[PDB]
Amino acid sequence: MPVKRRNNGRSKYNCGHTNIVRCQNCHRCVPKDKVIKRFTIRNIVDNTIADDVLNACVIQGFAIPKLYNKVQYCVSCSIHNHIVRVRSREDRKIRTP
Amino acid sequence: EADVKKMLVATTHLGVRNIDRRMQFYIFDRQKDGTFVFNLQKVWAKIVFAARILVTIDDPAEIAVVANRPDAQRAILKFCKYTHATAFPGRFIPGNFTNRMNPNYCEPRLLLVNDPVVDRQAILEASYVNIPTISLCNSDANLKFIDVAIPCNNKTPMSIGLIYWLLAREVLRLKGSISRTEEWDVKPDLFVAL
Amino acid sequence: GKVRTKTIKRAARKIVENNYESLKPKDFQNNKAICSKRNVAIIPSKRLRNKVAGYVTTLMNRVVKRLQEEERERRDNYAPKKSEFDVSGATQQMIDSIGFK
Amino acid sequence: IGMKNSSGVVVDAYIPRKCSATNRLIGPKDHAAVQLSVARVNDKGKMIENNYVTFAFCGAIRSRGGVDSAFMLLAQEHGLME
Amino acid sequence: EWHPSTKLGRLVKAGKIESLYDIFKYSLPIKETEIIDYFFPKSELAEEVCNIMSVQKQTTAGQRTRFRAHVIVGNRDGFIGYGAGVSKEVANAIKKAAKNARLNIVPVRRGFWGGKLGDPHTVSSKLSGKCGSVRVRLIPAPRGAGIVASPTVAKVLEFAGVSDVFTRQSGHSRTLMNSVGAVYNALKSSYSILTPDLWKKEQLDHVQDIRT
RNA sequence: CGAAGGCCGGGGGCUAGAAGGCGAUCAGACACCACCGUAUUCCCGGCCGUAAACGGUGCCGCCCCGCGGCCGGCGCGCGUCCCGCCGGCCGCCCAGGGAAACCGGGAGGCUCCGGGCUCUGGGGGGAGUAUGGCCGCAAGGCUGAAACUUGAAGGCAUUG
RNA sequence: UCCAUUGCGACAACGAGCGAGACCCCGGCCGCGGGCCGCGGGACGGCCCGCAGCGGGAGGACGGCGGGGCGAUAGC
Ligand SMILES: [K+]
Ligand SMILES: [K+]
Ligand SMILES: [K+]
Ligand SMILES: [K+]
Ligand SMILES: [K+]
Ligand SMILES: [K+]
Ligand SMILES: [K+]
Ligand SMILES: [K+]
Ligand SMILES: [K+]
Ligand SMILES: [K+]
Ligand SMILES: [K+]
Ligand SMILES: [K+]
Ligand SMILES: [K+]
Ligand SMILES: [K+]
Ligand SMILES: [K+]
Ligand SMILES: [K+]
Ligand SMILES: [K+]
Ligand SMILES: [K+]
Ligand SMILES: [K+]
Ligand SMILES: [K+]
Ligand SMILES: [K+]
Ligand SMILES: [K+]
Ligand SMILES: [K+]
Ligand SMILES: [K+]
Ligand SMILES: [K+]
Ligand SMILES: [K+]
Ligand SMILES: [K+]
Ligand SMILES: [K+]
Ligand SMILES: [K+]
Ligand SMILES: [K+]
Ligand SMILES: [K+]
Ligand SMILES: [K+]
Ligand SMILES: [K+]
Ligand SMILES: [K+]
Ligand SMILES: [K+]
Ligand SMILES: [K+]
Ligand SMILES: [K+]
Ligand SMILES: [K+]
Ligand SMILES: [K+]
Ligand SMILES: [K+]
Ligand SMILES: [K+]
Ligand SMILES: [K+]
Ligand SMILES: [K+]
Ligand SMILES: [K+]
Ligand SMILES: [K+]
Ligand SMILES: [K+]
Ligand SMILES: [K+]
Ligand SMILES: [K+]
Ligand SMILES: [K+]
Ligand SMILES: [K+]
Ligand SMILES: [K+]
Ligand SMILES: [K+]
Ligand SMILES: [K+]
Ligand SMILES: [K+]
Ligand SMILES: [K+]
Ligand SMILES: [K+]
Ligand SMILES: [K+]
Ligand SMILES: [Mg+2]
Ligand SMILES: [Mg+2]
Ligand SMILES: [Mg+2]
Ligand SMILES: [Mg+2]
Ligand SMILES: [Mg+2]
Ligand SMILES: [Mg+2]
Ligand SMILES: [Mg+2]
Ligand SMILES: [Mg+2]
Ligand SMILES: [Mg+2]
Ligand SMILES: [Mg+2]
Ligand SMILES: [Mg+2]
Ligand SMILES: [Mg+2]
Ligand SMILES: [Mg+2]
Repeated sequence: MPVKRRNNGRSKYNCGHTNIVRCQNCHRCVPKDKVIKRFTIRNIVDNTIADDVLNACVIQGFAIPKLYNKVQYCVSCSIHNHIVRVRSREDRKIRTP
Repeated sequence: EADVKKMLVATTHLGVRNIDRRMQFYIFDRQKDGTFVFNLQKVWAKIVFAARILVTIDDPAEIAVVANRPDAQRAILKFCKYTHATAFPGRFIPGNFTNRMNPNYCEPRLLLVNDPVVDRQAILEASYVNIPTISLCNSDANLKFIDVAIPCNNKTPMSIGLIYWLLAREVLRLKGSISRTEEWDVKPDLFVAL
Repeated sequence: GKVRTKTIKRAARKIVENNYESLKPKDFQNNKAICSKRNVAIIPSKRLRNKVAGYVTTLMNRVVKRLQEEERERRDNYAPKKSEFDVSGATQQMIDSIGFK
Repeated sequence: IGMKNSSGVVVDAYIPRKCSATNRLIGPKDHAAVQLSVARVNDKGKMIENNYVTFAFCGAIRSRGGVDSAFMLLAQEHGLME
Repeated sequence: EWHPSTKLGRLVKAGKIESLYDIFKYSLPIKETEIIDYFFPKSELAEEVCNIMSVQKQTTAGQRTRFRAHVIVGNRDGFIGYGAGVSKEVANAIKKAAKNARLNIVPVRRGFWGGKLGDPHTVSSKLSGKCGSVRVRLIPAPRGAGIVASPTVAKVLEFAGVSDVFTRQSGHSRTLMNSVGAVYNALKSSYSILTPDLWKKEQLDHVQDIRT
């Protein structure tokens, strides 16, 4: 077991301790700077009915509301559900989204 | 003064918003939007110095001219056409200076490159077989394994063509081939890429 | 599902480059053309010859859409009658700090 | 000169070249070393045959890019530039 | 006979180059072993096989075995060389090692401990070398002292022309290839150390340069 | 002074939840999964003194190729910007170093070895054990052997 | 991308070789010769549309020919 990453697998810079979050899939405790974080904006009605709601609406000029959700998962759940992948040694250095 | 006017039309005097410490001596001012400007007098003195380095070699076919950039390709086949240097136009194949079994292998005495980040393989390979090098260098250039820089704009076609045209003219002047203090029969347009 | 091996292709390229004038883009004439020993071609079998000719015929109708090296050279040497070089805030400061201006 | 015998004879096989910039000895198998020469016109803008100046640079000065300024400074001391 | 593949080897074939020290003075690589063999005709070089090692690559069906051979050459009078070679058969590995040993010849500088009477008889001054974990110290010694070194180091010091030397070795010197590499590197640095004997400035005259 | 768990005496008590109970699964399941739940989790006054208490990297001082990001203070310039300076937190990296991974604001300036100070180690087990001492309400903590046994244990890296 | 380390194209690698394929045997359709056997022609991703090659049509005896033979380096 040598060192695998320069950040030790987290984003902790000039502090001793950080907050705890609960994984939204399995509910384990994870430090906040380690948890995998994604933000999503979606429509409350699925796009496959997004025009039939609209055509059956009495209010003139209505606009379909949206949902704003920040999903946070642990390492195990992120790998299992394919939010992140295991990468090659060269590829691990890439930070591009 | 006429060549100064040509340098102004080609804009051979504008950098790329970043400056290296070793090119700091060639800078004159900074444009507000961040672009740097070269002192053209220093550019001409480097051109003359490079010319006075090129003519020490008796046979010019042992000078290598390497330029991978498309916008310079035409310009390097004409520099040879009037000086008789040896051009390596496209992708430089590893081994050309170190591997004797290659078909285009050679053993030159001067390497002349166009850009130091493009054409990096030629510069790195020349350091294994004792070749000095001269490079056209912009404001962000890294001068590792380079002996003579030439401050200039090395992206726009007019700049590149006019630069090789000036170099070939001063070499043909120094050797005595073409007359001194008289405009060369060759128009610089023959160097610029259409 | 019929991929030509390098052996077909490498012979087909020398055949098309050497015999550009003889090869129409239609196949029977090229089948004859991959037969002569004067356009010297030692094809040791007729199936092999047919495959090579099938790739040669295809190479023919790709150059339409040497005659394209004479003109490329004869257009790299043309100097027009113009010269292509016939506002500043910081370079002005540099021409004053050099010469006449 | 080199190392001497007790009587006064140099018992050295060969003398390495010295760097024109950093005075360091070149040494064999230092294949990044370069020697190169400059024209020294002196004659109405035209060169004179077989009358040059010649400097040498070890690989250490090249590996960091110090030569573009040091060569210029060396030239400004020999009346080849300004 | 042999036809040169390089301009230097083409130049040596005629009467252009007089000795090895001109090729070392302007430090150029040597790519043909008959360039070396032209300057040392027929057995002024001693060639001795230091080591043969069996190396194994693991494979789906079983182990693949090859051999690695380490060879040193010298002339007892100021030249040493060290090469290595890998092959399926031992004979070819040794052949490759001997060729590589001939292309790696370097000159060695000698001097005087104390009295400067005759020929230089020991290292010119303290030398140090590193290879792998091995480190070596060659210390100048008086006359009659001999070559005080391990039997691996003593052969390299014998081929090099060094009569009197003290030696210290640190690291895992049982690894024979790194031992010989460290001693070789120490001998190779001998002509790159500034001593007051060499301070005097000189003019370079391009007429003598072999023009790379 | 010192996370969490733990202890003594008071208070409080939503949630979650060692222990315990119960439904499944399974050859078995005293576990993983479901459900219910005591101490605990929170406040006050004390005790205990340990964590992968980690950057697995002691403290003070000097020199050190460069390219960037962010935070605090200040100064010059044009017409918010822009260039610097000091202090902090980060990324990449030439040389140099190293068994290498890697470090590079040091893990550099070191077999070419010496700026100052404090602590710790000397093959693997036995063993952090026995014994004695000090501290603690307890749980512990700190200090800490020998007989005897053994030819390797271990690091980083390559191919399958 | 292909049945395929079959190929395009890119590259601190450049250039070769083996295995693959090509090759051999058989059988479909047509000619010259002999008296059915024995010598050749024939098919090639060749034509036409749609996007190295994947699709859809057509003619033709046969449509991407079909069934076999051979069979790398290293080994148990
Ligand atoms: K480990
Ligand atoms: K570790
Ligand atoms: K972590
Ligand atoms: K922080
Ligand atoms: K924080
Ligand atoms: K994240
Ligand atoms: K996890
Ligand atoms: K190099
Ligand atoms: K405490
Ligand atoms: K605690
Ligand atoms: K408690
Ligand atoms: K409660
Ligand atoms: K409570
Ligand atoms: K508990
Ligand atoms: K339970
Ligand atoms: K259990
Ligand atoms: K279990
Ligand atoms: K419950
Ligand atoms: K408790
Ligand atoms: K409680
Ligand atoms: K808690
Ligand atoms: K509580
Ligand atoms: K506590
Ligand atoms: K520990
Ligand atoms: K840690
Ligand atoms: K300390
Ligand atoms: K800030
Ligand atoms: K700031
Ligand atoms: K701050
Ligand atoms: K600030
Ligand atoms: K600030
Ligand atoms: K600041
Ligand atoms: K600072
Ligand atoms: K600072
Ligand atoms: K700073
Ligand atoms: K810092
Ligand atoms: K201490
Ligand atoms: K300690
Ligand atoms: K300790
Ligand atoms: K300890
Ligand atoms: K006891
Ligand atoms: K007690
Ligand atoms: K008690
Ligand atoms: K108690
Ligand atoms: K007790
Ligand atoms: K007790
Ligand atoms: K105790
Ligand atoms: K181990
Ligand atoms: K260990
Ligand atoms: K271990
Ligand atoms: K360990
Ligand atoms: K290693
Ligand atoms: K190892
Ligand atoms: K490749
Ligand atoms: K017959
Ligand atoms: K017959
Ligand atoms: K055909
Ligand atoms: Mg306390
Ligand atoms: Mg509850
Ligand atoms: Mg409950
Ligand atoms: Mg502890
Ligand atoms: Mg700790
Ligand atoms: Mg610790
Ligand atoms: Mg920051
Ligand atoms: Mg930070
Ligand atoms: Mg940092
Ligand atoms: Mg100690
Ligand atoms: Mg006790
Ligand atoms: Mg006790
Ligand atoms: Mg290893």
